[PDB]
Amino acid sequence: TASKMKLLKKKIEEQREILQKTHHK
Amino acid sequence: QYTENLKVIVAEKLAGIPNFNEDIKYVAEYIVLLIVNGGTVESVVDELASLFDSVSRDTLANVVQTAFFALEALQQGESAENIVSKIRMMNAQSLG
Ligand SMILES: [Zn+2]
Ligand SMILES: [Zn+2]
Repeated sequence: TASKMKLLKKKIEEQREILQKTHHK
Repeated sequence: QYTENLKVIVAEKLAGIPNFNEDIKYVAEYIVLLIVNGGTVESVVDELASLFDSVSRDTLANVVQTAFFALEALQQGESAENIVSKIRMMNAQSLG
């Protein structure tokens, strides 16, 4: 399950970056 | 902003899924981010289904739809505490 959690963390970080990119505009 | 409240609401909903062995807080944050970034019930469900293969599509759709309905109730002025109380009631299936 360690692998799955790393994946979810990576996906959360991707969404945070998308949100930031939207705010900068 | 409703983001912090929605995360707490989604985590309560997730807590009611039997044998859902996952870090509820991170799944809740993921769902809320997908919604904030413009996701729809279907795109969010599809992303969750790929991540969590053991949970049925209808169960996942139920969680996501709850998130959208709760966001609307928050925008309509309902308190997060009241929303959480209704979710606890649905999870327990009891008036008590
Ligand atoms: Zn689909
Ligand atoms: Zn409305």
